[PDB]
Amino acid sequence: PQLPEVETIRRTLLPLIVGKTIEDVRIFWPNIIRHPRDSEAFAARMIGQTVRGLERRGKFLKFLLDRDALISHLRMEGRYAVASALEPLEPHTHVVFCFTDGSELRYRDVRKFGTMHVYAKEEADRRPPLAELGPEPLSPAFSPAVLAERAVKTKRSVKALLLDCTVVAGFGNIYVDESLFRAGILPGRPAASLSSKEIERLHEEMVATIGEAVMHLYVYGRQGNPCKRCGTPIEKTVVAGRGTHYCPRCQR
DNA sequence: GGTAGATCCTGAC
DNA sequence: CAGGACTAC
Ligand SMILES: [Zn+2]
Repeated sequence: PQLPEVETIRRTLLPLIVGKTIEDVRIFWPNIIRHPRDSEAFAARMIGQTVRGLERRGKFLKFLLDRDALISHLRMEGRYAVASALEPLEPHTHVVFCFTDGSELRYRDVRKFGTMHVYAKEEADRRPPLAELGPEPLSPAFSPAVLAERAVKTKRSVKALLLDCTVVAGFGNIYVDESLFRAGILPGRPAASLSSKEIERLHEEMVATIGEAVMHLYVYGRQGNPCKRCGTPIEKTVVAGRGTHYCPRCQR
């Protein structure tokens, strides 16, 4: 799920778990647990704590408990569900939080790429994976000025820049490609080659694209098909190790 | 210190 | 072989 989807998850999941107390934590793929490194310590510390809140930073979910915070990233295909402990688990369920009311918060992930970190709440923001996270794309903290500053000081492509979580929080591949198309900028352009006008336009489109989503595609996954603006076949290449889609006429 | 590379997994082609 | 986010040149 991307940022907009994660925000939806945060909004919808909260009322389903708030006020519930953890009685057990069951882990079927320990590698998901990143801190404490020992999955048994992870499980033990959470028992007895009540869920008090749920926040989002970038694509990370932050579960607020009594003492600790649980920081969770779903990556490509991670999913949470709340269901009865009496029913069989769905396939690919790797972590389950059991509540005293007989309900469960279940984490599924066919790819097993998701991660979980638990720290005392006051530490969470100064530890991985939240430390160094850039500003929210929809916040004043993410401005053309901030974007321009990062762009001038790097030799990387503009796409590589936008994918950098330290530059802006949780801007996914799909939104990078879409934003770059809407701003009329080639993904392979050196970040430092962008004019002040192009930086301004890009920031504008980044906010509009992600902002619309939290509330059709031009290029992403449309390779070989006609551009919706000019009819030129959309092309796909690799930039910054990622599938990269663009229109060679609309983008320069 | 900045930046590329290795890292994980597995359904899919 | 793509996908998001610690090690070593
Ligand atoms: Zn076009």
